[PDB]
Amino acid sequence: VYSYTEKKRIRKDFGKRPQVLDVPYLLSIQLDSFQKFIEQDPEGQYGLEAAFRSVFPIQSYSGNSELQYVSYRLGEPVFDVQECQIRGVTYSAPLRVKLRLVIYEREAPEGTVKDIKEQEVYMGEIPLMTDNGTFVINGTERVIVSQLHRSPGVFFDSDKGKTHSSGKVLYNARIIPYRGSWLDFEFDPKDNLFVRIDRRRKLPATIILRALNYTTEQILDLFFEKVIFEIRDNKLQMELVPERLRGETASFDIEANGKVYVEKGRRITARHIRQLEKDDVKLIEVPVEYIAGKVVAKDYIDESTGELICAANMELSLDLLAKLSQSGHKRIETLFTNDLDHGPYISETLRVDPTNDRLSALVEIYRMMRPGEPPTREAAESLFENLFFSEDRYDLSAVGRMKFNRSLLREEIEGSGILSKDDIIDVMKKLIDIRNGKGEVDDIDHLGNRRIRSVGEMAENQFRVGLVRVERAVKERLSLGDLDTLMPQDMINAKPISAAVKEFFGSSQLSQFMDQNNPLSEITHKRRISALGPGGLTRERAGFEVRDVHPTHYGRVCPIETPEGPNIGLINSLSVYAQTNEYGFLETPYRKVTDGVVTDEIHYLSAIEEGNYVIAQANSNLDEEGHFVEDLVTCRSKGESSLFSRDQVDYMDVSTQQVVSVGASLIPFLEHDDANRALMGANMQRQAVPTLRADKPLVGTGMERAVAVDSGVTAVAKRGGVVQYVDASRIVIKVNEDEMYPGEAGIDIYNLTKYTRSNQNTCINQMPCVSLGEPVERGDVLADGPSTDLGELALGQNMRVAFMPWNGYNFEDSILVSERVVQEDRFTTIHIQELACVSRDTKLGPEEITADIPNVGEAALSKLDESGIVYIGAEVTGGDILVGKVTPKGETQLTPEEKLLRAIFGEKASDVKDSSLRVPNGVSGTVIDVQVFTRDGVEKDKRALEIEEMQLKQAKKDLSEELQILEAGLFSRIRAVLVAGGVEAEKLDKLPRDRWLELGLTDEEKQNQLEQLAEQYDELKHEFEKKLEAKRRKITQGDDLAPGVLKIVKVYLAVKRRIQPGDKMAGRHGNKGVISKINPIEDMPYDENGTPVDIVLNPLGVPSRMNIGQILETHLGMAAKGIGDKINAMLKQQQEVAKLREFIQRAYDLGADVRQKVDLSTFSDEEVMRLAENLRKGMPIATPVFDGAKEAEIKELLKLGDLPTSGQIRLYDGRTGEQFERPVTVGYMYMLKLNHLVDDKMHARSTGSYSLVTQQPLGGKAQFGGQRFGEMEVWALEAYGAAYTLQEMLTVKSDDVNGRTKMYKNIVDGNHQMEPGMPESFNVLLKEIRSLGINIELEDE
Amino acid sequence: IETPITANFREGLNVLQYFISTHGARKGLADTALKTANSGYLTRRLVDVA
Amino acid sequence: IETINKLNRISRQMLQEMGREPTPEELAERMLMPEDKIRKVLKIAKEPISMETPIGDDEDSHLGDFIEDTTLELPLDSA
RNA sequence: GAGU
Ligand SMILES: [Mg+2]
Repeated sequence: VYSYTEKKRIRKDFGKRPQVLDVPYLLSIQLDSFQKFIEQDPEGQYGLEAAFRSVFPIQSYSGNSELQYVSYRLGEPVFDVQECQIRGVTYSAPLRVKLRLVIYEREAPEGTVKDIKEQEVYMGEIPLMTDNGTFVINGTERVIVSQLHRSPGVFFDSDKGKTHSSGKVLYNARIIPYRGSWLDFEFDPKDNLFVRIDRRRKLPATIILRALNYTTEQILDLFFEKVIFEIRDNKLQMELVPERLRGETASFDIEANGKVYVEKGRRITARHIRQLEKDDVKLIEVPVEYIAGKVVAKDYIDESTGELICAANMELSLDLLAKLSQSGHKRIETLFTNDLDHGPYISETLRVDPTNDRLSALVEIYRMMRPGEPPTREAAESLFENLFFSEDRYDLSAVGRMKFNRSLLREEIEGSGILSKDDIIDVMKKLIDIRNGKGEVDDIDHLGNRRIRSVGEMAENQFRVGLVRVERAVKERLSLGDLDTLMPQDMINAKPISAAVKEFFGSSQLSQFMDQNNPLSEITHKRRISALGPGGLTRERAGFEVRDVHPTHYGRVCPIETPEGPNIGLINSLSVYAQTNEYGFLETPYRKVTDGVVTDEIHYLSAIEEGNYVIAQANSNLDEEGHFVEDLVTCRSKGESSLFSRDQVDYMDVSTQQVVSVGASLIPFLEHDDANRALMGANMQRQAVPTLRADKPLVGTGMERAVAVDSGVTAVAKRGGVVQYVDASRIVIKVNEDEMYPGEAGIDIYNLTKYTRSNQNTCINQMPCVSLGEPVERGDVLADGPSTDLGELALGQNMRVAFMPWNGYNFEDSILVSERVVQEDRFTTIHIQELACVSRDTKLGPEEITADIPNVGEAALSKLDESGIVYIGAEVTGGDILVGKVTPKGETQLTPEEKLLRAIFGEKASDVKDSSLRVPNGVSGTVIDVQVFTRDGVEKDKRALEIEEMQLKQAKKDLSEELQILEAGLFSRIRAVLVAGGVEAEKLDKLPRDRWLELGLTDEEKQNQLEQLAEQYDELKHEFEKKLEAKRRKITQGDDLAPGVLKIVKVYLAVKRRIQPGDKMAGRHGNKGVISKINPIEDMPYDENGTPVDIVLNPLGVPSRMNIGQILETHLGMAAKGIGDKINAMLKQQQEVAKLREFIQRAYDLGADVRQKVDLSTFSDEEVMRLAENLRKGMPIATPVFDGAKEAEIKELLKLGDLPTSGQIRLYDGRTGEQFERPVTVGYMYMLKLNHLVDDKMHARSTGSYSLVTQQPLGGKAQFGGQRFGEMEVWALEAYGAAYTLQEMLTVKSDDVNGRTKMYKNIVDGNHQMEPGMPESFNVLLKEIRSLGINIELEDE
Repeated sequence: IETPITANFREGLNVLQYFISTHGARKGLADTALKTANSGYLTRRLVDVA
Repeated sequence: IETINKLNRISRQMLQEMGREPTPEELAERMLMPEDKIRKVLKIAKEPISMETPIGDDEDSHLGDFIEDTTLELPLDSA
């Protein structure tokens, strides 16, 4: 028993690997991360919670009054989605927060015992996310695209070569906190360590520690290696560490207490070191020849007088050694700076730094940062400490802190907001190591080094921004009036909060128009991830670095999804199965392999973790639920790829398709297509427009069901059950007793979206698929969305394509098609354009909407009614007026000529400009729906009235029917509860439907069920009346519009969009083309069967561009249709079901090691015959990506479809009748009509509107602009000797007013001359130079 | 890389092979975008001199 | 000026107690002024946007690149 | 985004 819709149509799977775990909800990122922001979780510092506790409780300056945060609540959305679209508003919910104003006493110590006023204050309206993961902003759908960015924490970069002729290896540590200024520590070419606070200018790292309260000595301690040197009798002894002299050549004679070890001069090997080590050497007898050239630790004064003999960190000389030991101090502290492993780094910084105490260190901080400010101590202290250690300005976040902990290898993951002093020193520690060649560098592009910011996290960010400004204002008002009289509700403002929010959603680059051309584009677009936006890279900011492909993108981002040109490398698609951890690192699911054996355990790993373990490829061969086929298997690890043994093998790829995103996964023969074209293929799919007659892809991937279902453009069954009533408007289903709850009613409601307009003008119409009284279960596809078939993505349509040259019609990827395409209406698309007219009031006069139009044909007037409104459903053409509007005309002094004229005919010319909204040039069709926006004050026009009454009609119908059919299922169950114990049908049926208030029998757990449904009727009377009231209130109520705006009329106009020559079309393989000619059916070459061809693509557009997958698709496409038409033939000849069953089952089991074993037999005759009908016009097959149908399986299929094995057939020319000299490749390819329509891209312009300043034509057919003749274009002309062409471009055709006007006149009269002048652009320029105070002028000749 | 690709487009390449090819692909396409702008700049320079 | 000031101060209150926005009628009630005066003040209210303003989210057009000049009549109309 |  398969599900009932699958019985209606299954598509065959050629995949050899069985994918174990399921298809996740693809747009989970969006849903789940938005849910983060709302999350009512108590301890979880997320969204509202996190921001509130960060700000709250906010105590007054005085320390007496405080505002405390209790809990919040979200009002249920005030106005619905469709209304927001219609009225141009943003869809938002009210936020209120329980605050408690709490007043402590001055007098009583900390007597929290003064006043508590507790209440809910209003904080404004917050944009809500739609069900599909989208947003409603100013009347339009946008999506917030997830964002890549470099994570806060610590980066250690290398300057490879760079500056210098040397190529000096200059390492640097970059510290990025979530909130706060940044620290830079980089190496001078001279090996000196420089800091840049806030990356401004370089100074010594040492002085930072000075500010931190550290003196020179403590510094030298925590970095370099201590070595104790004792002075006794007359000889020098050191406290010696064994491992210190390793790898050094020899000067003096080491003795170890007794015996000699080391030859004087000869390079010591490792063995001599252990000998001496185990000999318990506490004090080796060193000559003082060594110490000539070392360096000192601390500041040694002479206790007896206290004069400064020698200072810290100085060069070592003979004479002062004597004076020193005479001060009675016979225990000093040399430094270990031997180059190589521990080079003179920090010491060198110290030397160049002339700055001294904590004081001049603080002042030097302050000087660089604020040049020209006095060294007031308070300024210095306050600056430095508040720079890095301040709670409100500096926050690493859990994110920053945890990743910082990873660079340093710190014990606990948990972090406090501020940088601890110890953190700082650690940085520099690792720095030194690296400089030696001890440590390794961090890769800028590592996956673990970039985090992904989903909507929840970014929302939280900008809400915290609104809250920061709120804090300045609120804390200021907390000292405002008296502590007694004021209220917190009056003091707390929404403005900056809601302003910051609407700026994030509306104005951010991350909040962008989604592509809704097809469900694919939507789905994909939402899960695209950009490295751009706030806190991220710009276009100029991007070099080779980030644009190039990291191997770690494997299984996480699809490597081939991305816009070409400027955006390439920036924006990529999330690959299928990858998802975010709590911290916003991408994880990919992998199969555990426990020492050789492959378990069913799924482990999600981050990038850095992935690098560690050895993973087998998805294609690698496995043995029956146990071990591997291959002794040496194909594996990846440490970023690298090669052959490895079973024993080290820790994991394995979950499935083949895990590499790639959504778009690319649909491409069946992807393995045979080059990436250049693969890329473009995924892109093109997004631009495909659905035709009214959506067809399922016959050449698929099995993928096509999951895509469609998740897009949510179709209608799906929540509970399933049996379909009780189906309408092309609503589908009502009676749920099965299993899933049905007994208290509520079990009638499920699906309102259907019919012929609705998308953002890109594309149609979204949902048609019902299943039949009335059919059983379906949960998650079956009821109604198809636009580009969807019975659950399948039906982006396009599949046609008969012959690869072959035509008489130059298929030239350079040009495309040749049959008249039959038009004939069948395939690739005809419905487009809705929405057009508005505004009635405003200037001080020049209130504009009115009326049918009153001076001096127009009554022919045009005819389509208008009394109010000036088109009759709904009229078919309109270019030039025709939809909506009448009249405007007060200004003053015009008519030439005496016109006064004369006007007097003569006396035509009633009143000062009124025709404002009425005209129909588009070159676009026509039927109006569906017109809408009215009545302002409140002035009453509605007759049309406004009538239309709002039509709203009434509809509204009322719907609610009534909703109520009544609910009862039918309710009273149906109560009769099914009444017939059990005491079987009394007849009497009940005839006894009146409304009188069943009186009925009642025995009491137990069943009268418990009677009163339940019984109090369901009593709440429907009350609830339904409030329902009716709600709807009544919002239609009549005065629409809050833009100030100055009296009224509006938006109008939806339908467009019937025919494919024509110059339209854009493509297949799934990136092969594209413009249509050059539609040939009559007679021209079309034809088969042996007499079947004429549909489309001719040029074969020569294939091999060098390297998409072989389309050829494979061709052949598979033919094979599919072969099975389908053989089924049709046996169906027309009746025959018997058994034979059909036998053939078709053997067909399913055709594939080599095909997974899908459908031993059919048990299926009932209805299901079988129904299914055969659907596959009458071709079996839908699935070659899944990288594990689909290889070449062998394809050829086998063609023979059982009675085909020549090559899939090339001999073809007859419809023109001449002659056979072609060799066989040609034909078959079905699934193709599409793209969003680019030559209809729009035609732009005609002779003359029209000019720009204000330069007086050049504006741009684009948008405002009837002229095309720009640019620098380059100029150059063409200049290449030739054409002076006057030039001059036309430069003068008469651009900014020369005199020239174009008088030349127009002369052209009309039959002249054709120039009559030259001066470009006004240049006049512009001259005077602009003169405003700069520069003399520019014409020298008279 | 030392290990080359054994298969051909007719045979169909595998996980690893296809992934390995993408690097070069992408580098090529990015090359286009950047390089023609530098070329264009150059050419305008030439033009403006002569 | 003074009147503008009054407006916005009351606006907050009204927005917070209504739940959403004050319609011109409702605002005018609390001000003790005439509705058309309030409506015309709202109209006069909004200040000029820069001519160089990047209207294109991509620094594509600076408002001026949309600008039509009503003073210049077409050569067609000159004829 | 499209294309050169
Ligand atoms: Mg081509």
